[PDB]
Amino acid sequence: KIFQNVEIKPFLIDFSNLFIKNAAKKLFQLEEQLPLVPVNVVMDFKGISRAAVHGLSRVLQDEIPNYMLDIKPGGYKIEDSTDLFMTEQFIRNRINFIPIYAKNETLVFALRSLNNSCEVKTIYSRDLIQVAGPKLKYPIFNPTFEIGFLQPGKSLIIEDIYIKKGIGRKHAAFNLAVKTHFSHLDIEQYPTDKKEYMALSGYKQSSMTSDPRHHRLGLCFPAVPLPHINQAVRTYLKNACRIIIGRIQSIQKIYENFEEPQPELVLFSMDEEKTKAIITIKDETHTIGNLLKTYIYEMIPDISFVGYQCVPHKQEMVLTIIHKASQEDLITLLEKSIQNIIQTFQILEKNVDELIA
Amino acid sequence: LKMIFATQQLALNYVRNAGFTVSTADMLLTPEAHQEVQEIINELLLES
Amino acid sequence: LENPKISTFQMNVSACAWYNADFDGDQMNLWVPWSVMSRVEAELLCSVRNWFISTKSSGPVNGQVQDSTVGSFLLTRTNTPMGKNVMNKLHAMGLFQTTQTDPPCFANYSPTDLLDGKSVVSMLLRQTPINYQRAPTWYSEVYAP
Amino acid sequence: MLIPVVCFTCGFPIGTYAAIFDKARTEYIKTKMGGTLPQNIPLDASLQIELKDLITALGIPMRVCCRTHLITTLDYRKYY
Amino acid sequence: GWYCFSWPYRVDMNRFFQFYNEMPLVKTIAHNYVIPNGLNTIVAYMIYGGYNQEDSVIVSQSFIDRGGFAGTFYREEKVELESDIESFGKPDPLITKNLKPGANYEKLVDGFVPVGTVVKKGDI
Amino acid sequence: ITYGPIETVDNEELTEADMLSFISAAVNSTGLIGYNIKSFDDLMDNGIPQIVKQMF
Amino acid sequence: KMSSRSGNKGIAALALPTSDMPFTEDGLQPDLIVNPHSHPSRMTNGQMIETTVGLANALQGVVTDGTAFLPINVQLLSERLAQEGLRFNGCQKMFNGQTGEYFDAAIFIGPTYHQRLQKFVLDD
Ligand SMILES: [Mg+2]
Ligand SMILES: [Zn+2]
Repeated sequence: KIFQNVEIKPFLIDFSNLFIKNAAKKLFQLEEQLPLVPVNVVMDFKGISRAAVHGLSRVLQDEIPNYMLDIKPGGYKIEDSTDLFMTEQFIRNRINFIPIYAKNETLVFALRSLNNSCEVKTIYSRDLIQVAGPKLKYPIFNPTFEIGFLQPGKSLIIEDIYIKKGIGRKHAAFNLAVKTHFSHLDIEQYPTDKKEYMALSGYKQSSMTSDPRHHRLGLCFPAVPLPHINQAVRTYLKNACRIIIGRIQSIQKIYENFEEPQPELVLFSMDEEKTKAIITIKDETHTIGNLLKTYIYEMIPDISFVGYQCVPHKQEMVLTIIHKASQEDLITLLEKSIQNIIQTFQILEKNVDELIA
Repeated sequence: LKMIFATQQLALNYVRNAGFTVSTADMLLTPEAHQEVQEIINELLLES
Repeated sequence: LENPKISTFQMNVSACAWYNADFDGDQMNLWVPWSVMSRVEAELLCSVRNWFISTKSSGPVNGQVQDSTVGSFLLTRTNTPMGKNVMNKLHAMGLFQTTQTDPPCFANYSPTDLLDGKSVVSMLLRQTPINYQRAPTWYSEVYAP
Repeated sequence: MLIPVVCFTCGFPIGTYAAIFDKARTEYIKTKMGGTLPQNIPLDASLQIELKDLITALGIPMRVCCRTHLITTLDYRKYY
Repeated sequence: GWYCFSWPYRVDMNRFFQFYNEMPLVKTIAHNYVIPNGLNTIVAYMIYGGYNQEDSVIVSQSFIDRGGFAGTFYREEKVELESDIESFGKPDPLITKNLKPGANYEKLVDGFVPVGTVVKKGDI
Repeated sequence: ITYGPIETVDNEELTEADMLSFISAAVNSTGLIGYNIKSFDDLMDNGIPQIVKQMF
Repeated sequence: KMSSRSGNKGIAALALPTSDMPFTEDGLQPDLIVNPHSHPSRMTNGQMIETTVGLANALQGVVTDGTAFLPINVQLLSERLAQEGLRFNGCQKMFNGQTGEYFDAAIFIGPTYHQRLQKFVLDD
């Protein structure tokens, strides 16, 4: 059981506060909770490296496929968008960042707003109407967002609001989880309130010598349906594990073809006894590089050199291995390490199934 | 020039594990050490 | 730079001493020789390794500034607030995974072996061995009492 | 021109509570002053009222960034 | 910042309108009389890989994507006519001399490009 | 005018934040741009007619 | 080009993804990372006091006044931080976003008001 003891806690509105209650009631006729809530998830992992836990956290932050609302070109109707302050750039940036929980990309929405009054009118997300796809049984976003405001006599019409897919590493509107906690449970700590220790981190070991294997990770997910918190959280965790397995398998499929010449793998024989391998993967990140280095180092404690590089201006990951074996034996060890990674994350997903009810 | 680059990467990769910051509390005298500065200053204004 | 969102001329911070430049909004010119004759003499005559020693003063121009000055001190410092200034084999190997040189050999080292910062620096200065003996800027008669 | 949809720094959706927060803050500050002319209320005096527990009641966490951006963002509807 | 509150009614040259502005957490008396233009950024004072050396900063890409310090920039034009000599209209290459080489005349309708179309380098 | 004796004024609870109200009063009376419009009003009220009639 | 209100201006040199930025034990991460070597010679000490004061302002929920020549006490302002649950120096435990490893030193991180200067790289 690699990870145990999950704790799930939705962020809820306190209607016992009178001012919040009155504002909610008179603005949205809201007396209950919202359809979608943020959920805080705190997980404890044991017997695992921080390469794996931190790679999981990084993937859940901004390397997992996610969905957002976008506007198709020509959907912003310039003809009947009489309002001059609500420009397309502003409204599009507002709409891209509404958190949604959507289960198909066939849905399409529209915004058709008129200000037939003498005051400034505020547009809310409840004013988006679904114009395509199957009818929603449950909402996919909250109705309380402010999208814009119209001067008297003005209008805003936007058609063709669809659901787009991506990862938060490319555009941050596809980010998923926000960090709320991270710590190691097998390193002791100082009391850092004392002015003797307040310049130090607090841990009693240096990070240049410590090797923790017991962690606590906390992440918050921004918009989850109220009656399906456990299901949504479970699905997110499983997808993170699967993403990591897929990328590791992409590297595995390169390793096995070390006989055929490949632009992604280079093998040298530096001496009569030492072999050097260089793996260059385009558009890979610190997640896979760190995982590969850690597991190669665990498999070969007596290696000459292992290291990786992700230079920001190169958009690639380069892994270098130098070992005192022949090419075939080195490839055997590398495949063993990659299998260890895959096995660890499969165990993680099975544990997710067992823990979250 | 190749050595300046190499020793610069060693130094930078060390600090990405060690940290280096500066705070407002780094420039703050202790309450008793503040009174010692005032005594030194009064001696100057006494000799002046 | 193949990222299409970048419009700047980028350089190493230790090259700014040649041009007396910094990064608060300075602009520099750049032209690429296209002729064979102008390309030969750019590489053999006008490379920046020819201006490492000053013509004006006859001393060196380049070196560390600001992060490698204080990061070289922290690396070769004997004691840290945590005890001795040591790292394990994984972190000693990690200091070299960016230097763009040939990596050293750590095969006579176990995962729990500890390496001092002066040990790691020597793995780099062995390629170009020199002799040096002075006192650092750190030791000052002003601070000694 | 409005309170952002998400926190600029972390991405927490502070904008789902922005309207409630703005109205509730108006009511709370009026309660703390006790019925005074909007111009006779100094700008400085109303900004010294603590909104810690109001934001806590909205369900927004104790993050520095989220409360900063929820509290300090200027509203274009109040300047034009 | 909000350089003027009547920007959509103006045709200015090299003016920038920034969408989001904040009151400083530590304000001064000058903010009783002018509109603040800026943001309350979270700043870490540290060394991170050597990319902020000598008056440089490292920015969060997410902060940029979310509209931190984002806005719209404007450029104007003013082309005049001569009495009965010149006129506005889509040129005809056969009866007009000295058409600018490589210039895209297909964007023009009724002499001007319509509102809402992206113009490129080389377009008329 | 006779002013009351200076030995009976209560200012011991005047703080340096109380003194910023004097600056507030000064700016409110003056306006940030005060002279530029007063000068033009005088030019349109007393300067142009006198300079046209009694100078040429 | 950005700048703070103490005249400390700099160029954006690198932009990092969310998973690549440093974060504290509670998940706070910066928008900007400025070099500490920009401080000691310029002596822009009011920018560091603003980070100290505004850090407690954000948790309190208030906006305060920091006008020049008002009485200040950096000792008493640093004790306000401790009363709010923070450290005396306003420094926290931080982790490297790329490796997940913690620094052996608390990092000074907090809110500082910044401005975008109208000097655009696309124009020059
Ligand atoms: Mg300069
Ligand atoms: Zn936030």
